[PDB]
Amino acid sequence: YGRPFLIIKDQDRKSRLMGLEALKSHIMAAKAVANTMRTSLGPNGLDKMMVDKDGDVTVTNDGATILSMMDVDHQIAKLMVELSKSQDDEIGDGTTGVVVLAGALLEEAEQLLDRGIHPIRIADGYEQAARVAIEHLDKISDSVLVDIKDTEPLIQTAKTTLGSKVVNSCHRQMAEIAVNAVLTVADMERRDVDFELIKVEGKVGGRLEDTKLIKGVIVDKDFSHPQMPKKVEDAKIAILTCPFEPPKPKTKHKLDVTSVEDYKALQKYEKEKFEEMIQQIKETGANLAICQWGFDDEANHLLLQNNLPAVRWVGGPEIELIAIATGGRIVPRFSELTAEKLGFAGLVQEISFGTTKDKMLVIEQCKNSRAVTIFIRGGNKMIIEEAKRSLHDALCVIRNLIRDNRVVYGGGAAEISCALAVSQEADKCPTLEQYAMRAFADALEVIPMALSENSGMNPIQTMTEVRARQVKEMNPALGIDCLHKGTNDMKQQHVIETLIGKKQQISLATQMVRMILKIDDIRKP
Amino acid sequence: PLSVFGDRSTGETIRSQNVMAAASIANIVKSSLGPVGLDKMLVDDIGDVTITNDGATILKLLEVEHPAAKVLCELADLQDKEVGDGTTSVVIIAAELLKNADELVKQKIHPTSVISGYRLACKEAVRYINENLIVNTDELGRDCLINAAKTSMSSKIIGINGDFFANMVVDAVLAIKYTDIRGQPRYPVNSVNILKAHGRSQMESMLISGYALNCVVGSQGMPKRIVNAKIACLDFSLQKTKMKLGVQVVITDPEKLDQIRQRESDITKERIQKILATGANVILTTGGIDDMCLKYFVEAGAMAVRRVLKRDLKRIAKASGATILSTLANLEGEETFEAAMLGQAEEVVQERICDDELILIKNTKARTSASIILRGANDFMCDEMERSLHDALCVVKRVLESKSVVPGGGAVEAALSIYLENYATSMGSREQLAIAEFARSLLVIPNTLAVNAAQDSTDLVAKLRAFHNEAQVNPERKNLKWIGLDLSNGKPRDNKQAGVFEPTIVKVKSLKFATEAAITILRIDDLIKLHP
Amino acid sequence: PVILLKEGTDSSQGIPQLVSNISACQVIAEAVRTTLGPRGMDKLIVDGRGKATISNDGATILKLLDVVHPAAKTLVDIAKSQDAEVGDGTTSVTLLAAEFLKQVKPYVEEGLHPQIIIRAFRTATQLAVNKIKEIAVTVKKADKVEQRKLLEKCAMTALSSKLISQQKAFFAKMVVDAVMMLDDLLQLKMIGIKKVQGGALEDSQLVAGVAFKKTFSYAGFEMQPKKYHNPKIALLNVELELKAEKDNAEIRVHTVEDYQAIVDAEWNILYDKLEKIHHSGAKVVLSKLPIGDVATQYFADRDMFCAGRVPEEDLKRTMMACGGSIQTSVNALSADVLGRCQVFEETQIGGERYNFFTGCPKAKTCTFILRGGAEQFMEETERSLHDAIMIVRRAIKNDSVVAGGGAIEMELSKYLRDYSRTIPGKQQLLIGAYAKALEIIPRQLCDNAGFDATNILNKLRARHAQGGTWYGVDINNEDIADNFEAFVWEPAMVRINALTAASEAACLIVSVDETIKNPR
Ligand SMILES: Nc1ncnc2c1ncn2[C@@H]1O[C@H](COP(=O)(O)OP(=O)(O)O)[C@@H](O)[C@H]1O
Ligand SMILES: Nc1ncnc2c1ncn2[C@@H]1O[C@H](COP(=O)(O)OP(=O)(O)O)[C@@H](O)[C@H]1O
Ligand SMILES: Nc1ncnc2c1ncn2[C@@H]1O[C@H](COP(=O)(O)OP(=O)(O)O)[C@@H](O)[C@H]1O
Ligand SMILES: [Mg+2]
Ligand SMILES: [Mg+2]
Ligand SMILES: [Mg+2]
Repeated sequence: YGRPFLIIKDQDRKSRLMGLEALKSHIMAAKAVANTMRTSLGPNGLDKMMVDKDGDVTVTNDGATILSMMDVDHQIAKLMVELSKSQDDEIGDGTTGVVVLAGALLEEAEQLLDRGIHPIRIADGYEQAARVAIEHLDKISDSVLVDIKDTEPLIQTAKTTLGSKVVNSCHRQMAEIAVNAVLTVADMERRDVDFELIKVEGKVGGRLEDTKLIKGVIVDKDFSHPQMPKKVEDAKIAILTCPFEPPKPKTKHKLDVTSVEDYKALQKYEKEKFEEMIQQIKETGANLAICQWGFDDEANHLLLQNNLPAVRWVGGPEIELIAIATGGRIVPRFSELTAEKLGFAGLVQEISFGTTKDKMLVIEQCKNSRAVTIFIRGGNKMIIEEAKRSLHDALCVIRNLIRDNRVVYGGGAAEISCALAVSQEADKCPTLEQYAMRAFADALEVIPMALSENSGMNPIQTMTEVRARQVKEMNPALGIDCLHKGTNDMKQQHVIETLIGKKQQISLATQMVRMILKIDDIRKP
Repeated sequence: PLSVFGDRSTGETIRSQNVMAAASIANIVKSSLGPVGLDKMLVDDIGDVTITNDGATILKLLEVEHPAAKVLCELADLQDKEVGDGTTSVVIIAAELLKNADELVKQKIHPTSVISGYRLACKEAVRYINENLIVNTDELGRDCLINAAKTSMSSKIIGINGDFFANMVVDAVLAIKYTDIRGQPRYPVNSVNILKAHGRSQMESMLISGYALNCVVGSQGMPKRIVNAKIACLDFSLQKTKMKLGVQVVITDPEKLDQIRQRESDITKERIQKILATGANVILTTGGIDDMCLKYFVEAGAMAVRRVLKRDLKRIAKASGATILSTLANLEGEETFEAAMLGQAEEVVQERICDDELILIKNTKARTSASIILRGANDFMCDEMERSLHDALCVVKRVLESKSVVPGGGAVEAALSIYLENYATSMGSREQLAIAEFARSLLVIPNTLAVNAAQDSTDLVAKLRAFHNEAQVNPERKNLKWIGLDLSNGKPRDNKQAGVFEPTIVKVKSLKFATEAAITILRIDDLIKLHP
Repeated sequence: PVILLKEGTDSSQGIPQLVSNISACQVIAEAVRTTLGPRGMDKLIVDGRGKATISNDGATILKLLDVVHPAAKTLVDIAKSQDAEVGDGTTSVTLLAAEFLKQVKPYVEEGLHPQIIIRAFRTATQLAVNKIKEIAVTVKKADKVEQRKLLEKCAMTALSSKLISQQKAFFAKMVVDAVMMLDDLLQLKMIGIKKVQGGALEDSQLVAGVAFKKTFSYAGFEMQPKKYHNPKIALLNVELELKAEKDNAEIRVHTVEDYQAIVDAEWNILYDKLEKIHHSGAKVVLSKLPIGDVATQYFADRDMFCAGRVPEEDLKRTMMACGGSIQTSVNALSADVLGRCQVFEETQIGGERYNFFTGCPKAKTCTFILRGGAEQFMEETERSLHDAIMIVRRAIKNDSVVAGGGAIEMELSKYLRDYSRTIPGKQQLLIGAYAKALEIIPRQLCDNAGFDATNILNKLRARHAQGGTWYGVDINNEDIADNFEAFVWEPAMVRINALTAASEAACLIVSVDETIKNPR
């Protein structure tokens, strides 16, 4: 006698899915995600047009931002988006490949679930195959020289990593700009870089060829007076934080005026303080002062009469950027200024644009600077965003190269070699674990097949030909010719990829597959 | 995936639901098992009250919407239609077997081995039942039928007054025995008239030696007491003659319309005169009789009963040796009536029993009939008494047809459980646990009997098991197997000399039906319900 | 006529109420039934806000179930009690209670007194506790290497059914070194668990000091060197910014002379405070209150580091690692109130700036860096780390491990059966059912592993009756072996506590025959 009671507060409005149905649904969702994020892989892949909620159009090629801007609702899709975000935050390049690898690994595991294999054994075999591939990939790792003199391998790697986005017309120019920015902000004594010193500014107008770097700091302001000189040759930067106002404490103060003498003294001091501060600023012999706040009315006229240009409304990171580039020190008041707290300039000329009233001030020609700015030019906002994303990806790639100081042979040879090594190692493992290694090796070959499908050639035929050519000779560098050059050797085509990045991608994909193969229940309201 | 447009269940969800439904069905009818349990009450939506506790009626009037419970309902209905007694015990046994097999299924055991073990245990129990048999004709005989009828009427409303009811049932069965090929003693039931009339109590419900009719006399001028009368069975309407649809009347001569209208009424008069030419007194008609035809029977001093049922007329013609004549035609072309096919009753007295009257017919000269007029309080008591009488008649018929009796109670089930436990040591395969579960499922009848009696159940069960184990081994104590179960005090007694008597055809059939139901239900693990 | 109780009160009898309670307990236990051995799988709970919760521990699953049943809350209570006590067997006690309830359900339906059942449960629990305390067999005098090996084996056994089971040989030494450096009070609040996105699971490290996330910065954060050889950490708690002295102050300045005097005196006080802070010989300035832009630029001109908005727990951990003290006033900055370290770096991990402090030999705390997933994986790793830390802390204070798997349950069942085979009466059936209910642990393990449970249970029973005591189940060889020789140990405080909790839950559930619910 069991009447239908009530246990959960929302039992009548909740679904339950146990058994292998939840795992099958998760595998299907992962396969659908991998198929959706499949065409955006390789040099022949097209871009994706994203539509925002308010109505903004964003066309990009990076898989990380595409997956992030998709506000879905499934748990597997959210897990894949989080995995792609973590991969982009750790490495920076190859965000659309880890998801494809995870989908290919989860697709091949569906046959073992229907045949009669426990998911724990599948996860153990996948982890063993991933460890074997990681241990084998470090044997074919060639170390290249990286320094300030020879920059050919870095330029080649930056050009190879930037052959799929819309910013491919310059190629050599963007790679040179990136390697120059890296050599400027390198810090070889600690083997790390800082992205807070490299500022990227984008504006409408111009073309992609006019994206020349500027060895200095650029601001988006102008002079406070139109009758001031725009360009100067010999100027001394003087960055200050106190405004051009009379002193006033932040506490509660009240001034009392009794007779006419007090009012006269106050009226005299009102201009005496300004005259004293002007004389103190002029005594240091500076030629270009920089204040944090704005100016009033008498201070600007005094600075114009004394022939001393100044910049208004510049109290952000531009102060520290200029202090790092030129070499000056920030001062708190006006007394401590006549010492060695000034910055040497070289060319401070206010540039112009088209018919609009947009005036920007730039500072170039400096000494041993440790911060450079890149001025992006284009014809559309999406073009500027894509150029900024490509520059960030190139910077991350060069940072990984600096941190690793060694590369391998990418393209379509490393995955095939890893699959061959896994298949060879699986022949000496007779303990039911040979089925997972074969699936792991077959899932790793999804990159050359996708590349050949996106190029326009036969995938399986080219894969078999490359495998035969690699097993016949002793050159593990023959990949898939996506540019139709007639040579399948990736060494002559200067195809350089990262090793630690690929290792981290493989490890993250294996961990995600193991985590997915463990969940089999779902309870949603 | 899988576009079905309907709710489905795969796994342990449908099995648990079926187990819960079977448990609820068993617990619903678990308050009227044995002579200790009381009755039930079923009320509809208009105010009609129905008091019953037979088992099949409770499952029929309950509005069951689940298939797992509908299977048990139709099984109980088939069991009640077959034998007539033991409708709740079979359902309880089937529910206990299902609950015991669910635990084995949930223990990572294939249902095929469990089904095979259950079939083997059922076959062993059937083969062991024929060993413990007592011939009713080898002992006293007359004292066994009374005990069986008292046991069958021990869990009804007439539990105390069962001494006279048993004798009445025995007399009715002895008087209703028919004669056929004279090879096997056949005792057909559903042949007595069970009339329900309020008024007197239960001790004033005597047995009438003859057939009773639930009809009154036609006209008030007809007598109501004719001694040594003749019963005439007719099967045609005794009204005015009317032509068929394909036969019309076209009046072309006014000198013949009056003659035709006079003949249309004189034909019936001539037919009545030819029928009553042999000196008939009791005339039974199934159809309606016109008011003009009753005057002849009134003036002739005879009785004419109309609206008589076909079964009652057939039983009257069979008891009195008459022949129901559907027409007056013979082997020639003239309607003649003979006196060789007429009844011969003793005395027909129309006695008034509580406002309404009824015609009573005593025994004749061909065969002997019987009728039991039960008198209750209101309407539910009469229905309960009729149901108890029918159950007692069915039990007596089954006992007389089986020619054997088995002491019922908590003895046969315990003996079968002990025999199955002693037999599980020989089966060294995977069917060892199935026999144990089958033996443990049979011990649910004494548990329920002790629970309904509000007494100690575990101690009594242990004592019965110890007694059965002591009676099985050692041939010097083979007379301890007839202990039974006495719920009046809570101690074993003698259930063979003067205790509980039950036939052997009820236990075997119920056990086989419960096993078949458990087998046909345990093979279900996928439910698909389409949307209307 | 007026009714007794308010309109909307529900009541029932005893037998149907107990049957409903048993059914609810079975339904609740069936949810956390597949989560037990290493072959078990976790669940995924989604609340109303759309946030997923993936955890293998049964405590979080029972907490996220949101059960409003008045009788099903007994399992959650004992689960929380076990998680707060030893923090390990959260589902074992629930499974044992469900098995006891399912075993006593037929005895209750047959018509038995609940007081006798409660007395039998208490007697069986006392006998099991006595047997466990008798067959404990602990070491009397062992070396430090033996204790370290025992702790490592206990950590590996506790981290065998979690998600980090493939890397159980790496976290064991880490948790051992973390527990060994916790003095004697064993403070759990001094262990910082940081979760940084990026990296792999094997890239986790354990520093011997303190490490926190970089807070807010001004325009003077890039003009200072973030590396020092042997610096000095000065713990402060005063605000270093240009602000008023007191909120309830009023200055009645006369003419311009007093105004200029006050303006100069404010900067003089600021410079005097800065000089008094710098003259302490420190290089790293840490304070809970945010630091202004003036002090950030003043400290950058003398090769000094500063950081504001330091949390209280991070500051306490840094003080416990170094050896300084919280100095609110700057008028007493000596040498015994400053920190000391051997190395100080500032690297970038996962795109986020983090500060590292290590090298001090007198460190009494540490910091964990968990890498892997993004949120759910990191939470699972943190839960597994906390469970391993609790297991090691319990094994340190108990120093008495036993065989895992299912040997202790089989031994307890055999002892209970041997004790019941002597006493007659109705006390034999209850103890027999209690002993048979303890055999569900190996059956559940075999069902979760996908092996034959009947044959394994029969072989284990035969081996226990023919004895050859610490014999459990085996998942690799798909047979039976010695759990004590396979380095499978577990603390004895987990079985006794779970047994007592299950006995208390059974005594509280059985002794209930009425349920009254008030409206609203
Ligand atoms: N010129 C080329 N020759 C060979 N392989 C290439 C070439 N350009 C791109 N690829 C391959 O295409 C894949 C995708 O590269 P791309 O879309 O540019 O960036 P990401 O690797 O981040 O998707 C890379 O793994 C690379 O091996
Ligand atoms: N006088 C009696 N003494 C002992 N047991 C009895 C007695 N009458 C009936 N029983 C037992 O009670 C059980 C239930 O019988 P009953 O309630 O009449 O309906 P059914 O036979 O349809 O279950 C039977 O199995 C019988 O053994
Ligand atoms: N390596 C192992 N060998 C044998 N038994 C194990 C092993 N790891 C775990 N177990 C068993 O699995 C059971 C579950 O333990 P665990 O998952 O750590 O906590 P909980 O008991 O709360 O589920 C334990 O009772 C233990 O005996
Ligand atoms: Mg790329
Ligand atoms: Mg009966
Ligand atoms: Mg645990």
